[PDB]
Amino acid sequence: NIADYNYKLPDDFTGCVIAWNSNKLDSKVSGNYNYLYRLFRKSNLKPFER
Amino acid sequence: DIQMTQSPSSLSASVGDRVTITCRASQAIRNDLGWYQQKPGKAPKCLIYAASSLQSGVPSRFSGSGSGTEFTLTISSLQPEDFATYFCLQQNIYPRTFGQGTKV
Amino acid sequence: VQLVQSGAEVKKPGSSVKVSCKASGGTFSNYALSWVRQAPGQGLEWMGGIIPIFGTTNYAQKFQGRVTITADESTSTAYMELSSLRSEDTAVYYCARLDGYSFGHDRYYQDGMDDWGPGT
Repeated sequence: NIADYNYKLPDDFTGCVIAWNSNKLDSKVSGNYNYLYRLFRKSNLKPFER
Repeated sequence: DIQMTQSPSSLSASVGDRVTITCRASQAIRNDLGWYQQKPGKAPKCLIYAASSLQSGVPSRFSGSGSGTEFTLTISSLQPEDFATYFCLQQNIYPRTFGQGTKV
Repeated sequence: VQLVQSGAEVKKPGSSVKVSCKASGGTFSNYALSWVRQAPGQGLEWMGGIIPIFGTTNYAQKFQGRVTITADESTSTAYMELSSLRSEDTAVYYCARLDGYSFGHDRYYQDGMDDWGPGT
């Protein structure tokens, strides 16, 4: 759902992905409602656009 | 309306085999994936959150594999408490299906 | 959140059948409440899910014009009244809070179907 509705990754691309944990940077006692995304699209995604 | 048909539910296997419970599809949907189970006399229970996710509180016995017009429930090794009825969930208008399961 | 369904109704035809479901705890608006019918000789089938605040009350085929569904704005209790009793209305009714879009917080797309009718 992230590789078809928000941003896909080409098979032949340079570089890679670095990831970590954001429990001490994103979690709040009032809830995490500020962040938004997309999860509905009729078709697939062309490379590198928003 | 329309009917989302299925293969017959006369599926049975011994302990240690692979079950191939089949739910067909005439269309394709993504965010409506999910299965329900029902033993006779008790409340229904959700089987899977989606196709790629499992319920919080289920083992890896039930595996739901499906991305297009076919959907399968697969068992690595069967359990004596598997005797229930399984129903796949498709389409926004939600046509429910038929399910029956008994090892014999 | 926990759902408690209503008791048994009158089996004699000529009147209406009413099913009630109470969601004790977690009374949140815009959560759909779906009703399902289970038979000994037939699989379960969907009829409708009620949304309290948006007002959309989309039904399914072959029972339109015979059902009236109401619910409180802050969820709580929900009632379904069905008229025209016939000889093929022997079944059991279950209710589940159907996981739809939430406009107030956009929080959960599908929390997990854990609440259901206990069975009467």
